[PDB]
Amino acid sequence: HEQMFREAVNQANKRHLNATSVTHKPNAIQMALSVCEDLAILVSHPPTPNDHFTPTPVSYTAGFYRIPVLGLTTRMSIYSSIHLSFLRTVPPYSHQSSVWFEMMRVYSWNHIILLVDHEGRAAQKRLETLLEDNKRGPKAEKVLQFDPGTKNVTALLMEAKELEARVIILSASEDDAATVYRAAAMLNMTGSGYVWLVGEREISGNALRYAPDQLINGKNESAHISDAVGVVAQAVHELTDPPRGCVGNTNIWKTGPLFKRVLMSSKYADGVTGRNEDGDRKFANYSIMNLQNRKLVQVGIYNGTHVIPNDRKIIWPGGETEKPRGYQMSTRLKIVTIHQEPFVYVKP
Amino acid sequence: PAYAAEAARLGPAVAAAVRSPGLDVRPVALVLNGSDPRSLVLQLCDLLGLRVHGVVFEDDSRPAVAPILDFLSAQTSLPIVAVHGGAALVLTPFLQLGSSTEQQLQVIFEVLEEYDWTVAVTTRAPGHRAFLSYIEVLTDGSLVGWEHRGALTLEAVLSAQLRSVSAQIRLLFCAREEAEPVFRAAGLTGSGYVWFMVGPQLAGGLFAVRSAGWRDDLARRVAAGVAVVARGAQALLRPELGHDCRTHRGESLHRYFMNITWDNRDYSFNEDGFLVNPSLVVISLTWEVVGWEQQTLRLKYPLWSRYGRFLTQHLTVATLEERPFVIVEPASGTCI
Ligand SMILES: *[C@@H]1O[C@H](CO)[C@@H](O)[C@H](O)[C@H]1NC(C)=O
Repeated sequence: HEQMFREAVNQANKRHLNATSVTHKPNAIQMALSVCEDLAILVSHPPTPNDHFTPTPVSYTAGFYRIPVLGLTTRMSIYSSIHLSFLRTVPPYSHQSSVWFEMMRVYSWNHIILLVDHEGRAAQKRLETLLEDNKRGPKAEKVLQFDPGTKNVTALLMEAKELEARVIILSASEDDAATVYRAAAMLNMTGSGYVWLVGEREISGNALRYAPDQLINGKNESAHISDAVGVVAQAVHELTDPPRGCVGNTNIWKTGPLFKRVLMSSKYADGVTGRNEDGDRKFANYSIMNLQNRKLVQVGIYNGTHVIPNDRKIIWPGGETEKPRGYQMSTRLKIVTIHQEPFVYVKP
Repeated sequence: PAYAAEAARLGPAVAAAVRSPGLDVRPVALVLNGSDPRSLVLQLCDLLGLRVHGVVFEDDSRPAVAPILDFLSAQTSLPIVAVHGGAALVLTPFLQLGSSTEQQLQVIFEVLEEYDWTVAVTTRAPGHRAFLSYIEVLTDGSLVGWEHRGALTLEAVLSAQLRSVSAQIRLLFCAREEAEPVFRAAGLTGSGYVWFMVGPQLAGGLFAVRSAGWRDDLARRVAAGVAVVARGAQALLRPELGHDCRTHRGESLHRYFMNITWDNRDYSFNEDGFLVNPSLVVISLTWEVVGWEQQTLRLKYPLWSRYGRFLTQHLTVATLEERPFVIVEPASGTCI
């Protein structure tokens, strides 16, 4: 995958002392050693990572050279540092679940549990922080913190079912999502009063999750390369230049954070995918789906704070498929007891 | 060091025989730095047959090398360490060096407890979340907590901010480059304020916390490294991914090495590479041994005054145990 990069470098000079290039090495050790001697981070291309953390080492080396490259084939970026304020446009999993509660805050429910590994911890803490009449989901009852890959996790579904409501939320690896979905049929056949919400990839990798209910440029990376490189274009410093010497230069380019700061400050100056904080983008819009039949119709105008549903609004649960009422009350109750003559007389 | 390694080749190697329950081998940890980090890992893996019992060598003045070490370990399942003199915190998917930010925070709060002070500071926020949250959680006590305001880093704005708090004793942590603005700025550097910074670590360049071996030289560092290696080997007795650089991805950490104490020091770490029940001391520069181990209390200079009055509010007050008006009864634990 290099034609896209070649076009990008061709289009690099659109608005206006070289244009960078890279060679996509599958593994990382040779890519790591070639990162600097090959040539802030003009090229930040993860070619096609078939692994998870493989895009990390070259970015770490660039940070060691003070070059906050922008991650492209990244969806769950556990960087928020171990790296050095690496740039990033595509929002991570951090707020990918946040949008839910606001939607849930106005769409259908008030108190729906949510489910979990570090990415899960970050997501849950961000969600509970986002929520600062009142309401609360798992914070009302509980949130799981489990180990990925734990098959036959039945007590989890069992304890989930016995709570007041059936509305649930989760975000985990593909295998974990599949296992929880399969258990859903077990442990009281979760549904007909339950909900689901996960990252678009989780639905995509969800071979067997029917009742469960996405992206802007993920898996395509087509129309956003241009605006990405354009955003770099204005990075040119006005006031040293970005040094290109790897061997014999053990110090650090003091310019690096100096202009990384303004790179962070830089905003707008683009269109489409273009238009924050540290290595992240504060704006994005996403859709949803209901998983009707075997089709995951990615229908939704969630678009952050502004939601515009349509087109068969929803058939949420696999058992009911009708309008989801939401919160469910309880009938059975457990009651305390203390021994005392006024109103507590106990005999064999 | 350079030729010092040759000396370290003999003594520390001999130190292995000090505690060598049938150690297979521990020849040398050759530096061969060549003054370059780019290919340092290259030759590290090149030298990395017959696996390696483990060699540690790393020392760079002023610690952003850990991620490269982590990647090297992953790419070769290497559990070896490199340095002890320089260290820093990192949470990545081996890495074992003396450092504990939370230990520093708890130690300074302990010192405050027995030194009777009320800390509303903030410096440039490099990883501010960790230290700030640690302070906030430790605020949920019963004695301290009056000073909780926060601050921010970058000159006039900084002067106004630092003058908006005062509150006598204050302490903040940040990088040295950002630290200097403290002396640069409202110039309220009154003697009635002692400051402690954990973030920067390193050393002066007052009172602050440092590692037990901070005063000690590289000899104790190599001794600790070889002791850790021996403990790991003993645990293994109950493969570094072939040490190939040219399974799809190894996955393990601290499989055998759990914890041990040597040289009267608990040379142990958590699964998160955290210094478990470590030993650290405190500095005193106009340094001095001011500061702690075994989860216990250590403090010299048992002072009862505070060098205070930097503002005539504490007045010498005394009397006799009359009884009708002066009650003196035994307190362990705390007073009523
Ligand atoms: C970058 O420089 C090299 C040699 O310095 C040159 O061959 C190459 O064409 C330059 N890049 C572009 C896009 O012109």
